[PDB]
Amino acid sequence: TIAIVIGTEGWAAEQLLKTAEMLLGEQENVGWIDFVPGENAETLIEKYNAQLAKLDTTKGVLFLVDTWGGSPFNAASRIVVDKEHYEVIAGVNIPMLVETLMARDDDPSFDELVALAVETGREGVKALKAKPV
Amino acid sequence: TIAIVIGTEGWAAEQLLKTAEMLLGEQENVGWIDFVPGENAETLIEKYNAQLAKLDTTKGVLFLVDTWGGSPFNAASRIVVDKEHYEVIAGVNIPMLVETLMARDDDPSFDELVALAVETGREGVKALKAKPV
Amino acid sequence: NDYMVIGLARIDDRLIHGQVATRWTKETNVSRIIVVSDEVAADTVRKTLLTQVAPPGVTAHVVDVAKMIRVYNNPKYAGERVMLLFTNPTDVERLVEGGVKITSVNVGGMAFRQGKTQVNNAVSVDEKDIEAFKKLNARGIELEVRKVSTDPKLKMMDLISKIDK
Repeated sequence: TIAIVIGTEGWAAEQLLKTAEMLLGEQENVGWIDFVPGENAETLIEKYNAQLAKLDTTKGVLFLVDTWGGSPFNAASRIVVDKEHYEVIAGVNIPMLVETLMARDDDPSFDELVALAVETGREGVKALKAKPV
Repeated sequence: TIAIVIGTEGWAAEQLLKTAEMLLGEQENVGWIDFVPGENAETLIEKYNAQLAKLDTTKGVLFLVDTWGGSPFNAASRIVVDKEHYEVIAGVNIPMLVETLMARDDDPSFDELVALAVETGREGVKALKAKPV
Repeated sequence: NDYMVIGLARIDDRLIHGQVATRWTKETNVSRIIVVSDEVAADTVRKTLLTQVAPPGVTAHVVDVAKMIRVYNNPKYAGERVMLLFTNPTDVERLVEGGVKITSVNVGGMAFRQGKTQVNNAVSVDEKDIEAFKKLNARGIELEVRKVSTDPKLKMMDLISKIDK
């Protein structure tokens, strides 16, 4: 399947994956990294590369990161730059992770998966508000 | 300030808060809960209530949860039902948490904060894609 | 048998929870979902929320056990594949007694509670739930326990056999 790597400031990436697996069961072909104060983008590039070495990246790689412009995002950006089937998507949330992991098994094309991740991530943000009676 | 409670399946809520504090510094008036297999919504309602007892809820309470329809969401829904200035927003992500925590200090109205959280959460989901040269 | 076709029977006191209904809907190829519960049917507020969050392309219906037996007695859904959602195995034995045909029952999840015994990570059974499962098994009906189709399938009798003799 298409490889997924999750990166956030701190230690949240591992937990977002754990949460997803609590919902979907253990996942294959997924990696994650942490970012600790004192580290820079170059440290992170190495961390991402070490994770990729263990993943099947033949169909592509989708980096799901916490926020646009942070170190995790900047480092991932440097890796995907002139690579086909490599993308970085900021704002990772559980709806995005769950929908993306579910679709991945039905072997979608890379563009299809990227589009689904952005759409489900955004549609997943919703307020309860008053309900009709 | 307006109280914020984060709830997600598993143990991710504490880490999402830690990540936010890595970006913004330690936060006040924020609570979180975990959800372990074997627990039900009633267990979670108690957990949320115990957290609320320690928070200043005079201006309102915003529950930020992982996904629409999960136990964390269902339990939070039962608490906010006929309460003024209580809301549940699904799809919590770092952009939403950071923007929401930042605005909270400028003492916005409850409706203003709820609207900002949904808007920043959604706008935070964005793919890098090819860039112009 | 020449009437509606039960694509799958999932038991869950939460009905739709997480992506379990979304993923199970696509894998089970189900375009219709019927909820059988008198307690929920009496909650107009909950019915509205479930109907407004019904997955796209999928319709969610809310009916009582007595009304459900009649909907199945109508060939209007013949061949149609529908998923049955229950909150307790007791309501499943009732449909069978009405002449409903069930080949197997899948346990999705059951909120734990005091006085009950935990058989799985989130599945609890009381002397009443166990008694219903034994009757279904005595009728040659298969009972499988699993949270997601991607998780290993376990036999309800095996889990209750290592607890209740």
